[PDB]
Amino acid sequence: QTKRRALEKIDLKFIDTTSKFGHGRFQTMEEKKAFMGPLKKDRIAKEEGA
Amino acid sequence: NEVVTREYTINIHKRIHGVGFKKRAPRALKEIRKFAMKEMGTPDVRIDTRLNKAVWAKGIRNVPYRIRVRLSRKRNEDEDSPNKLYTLVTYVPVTTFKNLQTVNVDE
Amino acid sequence: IMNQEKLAKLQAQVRIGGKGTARRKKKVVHR
Amino acid sequence: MKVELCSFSGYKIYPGHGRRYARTDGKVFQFLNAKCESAFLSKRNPRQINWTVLYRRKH
Amino acid sequence: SMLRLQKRLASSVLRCGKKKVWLDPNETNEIANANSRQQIRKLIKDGLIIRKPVTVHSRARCR
RNA sequence: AGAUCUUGGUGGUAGUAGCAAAUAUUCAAACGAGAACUUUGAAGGCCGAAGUGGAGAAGGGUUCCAUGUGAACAGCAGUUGA
RNA sequence: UCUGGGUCGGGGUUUCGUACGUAGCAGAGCAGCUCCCUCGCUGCGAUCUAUUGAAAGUCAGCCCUCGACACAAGGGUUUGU
Ligand SMILES: [Mg+2]
Ligand SMILES: [Mg+2]
Ligand SMILES: [Mg+2]
Ligand SMILES: [Mg+2]
Ligand SMILES: [Mg+2]
Ligand SMILES: [Mg+2]
Ligand SMILES: [Mg+2]
Ligand SMILES: [Mg+2]
Ligand SMILES: [Mg+2]
Ligand SMILES: [Mg+2]
Repeated sequence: QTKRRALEKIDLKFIDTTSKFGHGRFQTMEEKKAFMGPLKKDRIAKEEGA
Repeated sequence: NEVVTREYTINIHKRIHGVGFKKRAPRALKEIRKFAMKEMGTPDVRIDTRLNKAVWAKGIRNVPYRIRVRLSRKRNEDEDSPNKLYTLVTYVPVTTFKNLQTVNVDE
Repeated sequence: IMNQEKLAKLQAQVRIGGKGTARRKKKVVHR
Repeated sequence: MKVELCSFSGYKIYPGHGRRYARTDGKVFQFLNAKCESAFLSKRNPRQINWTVLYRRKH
Repeated sequence: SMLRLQKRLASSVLRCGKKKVWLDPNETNEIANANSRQQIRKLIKDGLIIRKPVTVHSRARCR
């Protein structure tokens, strides 16, 4: 490996973790939760078991 | 025991996926019979006509996604048959499929 | 006369079809 | 780690996603997916589509 | 065994079509012995043969 | 031994081409040695009155209708049938 | 096997876009009921609002379960320097 294409140091900035099972738009669970707030499924979860 | 009866729910949608329009409902009955042969081990499976009506309730191509059946491995001590036990599968009407397990049912 | 055993089996014979079909009226034997 | 954009639907568009539309009038839009883009192209009003951010804030 | 004749005769006695003839599946043997329109007539009176009602074509939606 | 000879018979091809026009079947039961195809019942469909309906003319000539058979025929099968 | 793999169920993702029912002094209005009410209530009415990013689908070739259920040490044909 002698060309400048090789022997070039890689310095990442960002790694995509959106859902690949469709048009994902949130990187993590926690980002999704903060954007949408509590949902009905989580309302009854916090209501049935308190 | 061997005269047991059990209550199952079947994802017809999963087993039907990919069948053409004019063969979806007939395939759902071949898959229901093939299902009972698996969960009961019997080759003789009698499908109740009220179950056949439910499968064909919405026509030939818009089959219900989920069905609730009841397998009943009764005794075939009625004639000279190779199979001593048969599984009569009936139809159980349900309004929701949420949180529905496979429950043993008493007689 | 009708008792509980007779009623529970009578429901079967009068139904000759699914919902929306006419009920059976009679089944009389006479020789 | 680039500029972080917001769609016609107000959703946050991470780099490498969606498309960008520069009209002849000189204004530039960014969309998250063809659903949001074709909603904008058919001149639908985001204040009347329930899953859009501008609807949630409005109501 | 075979009730092709009895379904045809019962249609003619009931003045309906073969669509509307109901031969009792329980009394297959009893119906099978009726080889004449007179025995068919008694089957209809006794209730072993029923003329089914007309399929509903409601005009309420049109009304 | 020949005549793209005459007549009859038989091969390979070959268990091959093929049994793909007009949306579609399914459950249970009966008879039966045997049921994908017969009969009944329950469904789901189609013809949609310029019909896949009910009747005739010409033509056919007994195909009509009962009961019985399961050899051959109905290019699969048949307990069914012109 | 320190079990296994299935079928359901659950969770996640994701698709579409806010379900049925109920409620509203919401609604173009209209048809009745006024000792009445001193400003009203009885019906029909597309649609609107809340309930409700709800409802529904989601592996059949998506991800994770350890929840429920039953099942899996069983079958046949062969093979020797
Ligand atoms: Mg993808
Ligand atoms: Mg010669
Ligand atoms: Mg020659
Ligand atoms: Mg071939
Ligand atoms: Mg072919
Ligand atoms: Mg039609
Ligand atoms: Mg005609
Ligand atoms: Mg004839
Ligand atoms: Mg043949
Ligand atoms: Mg699931």
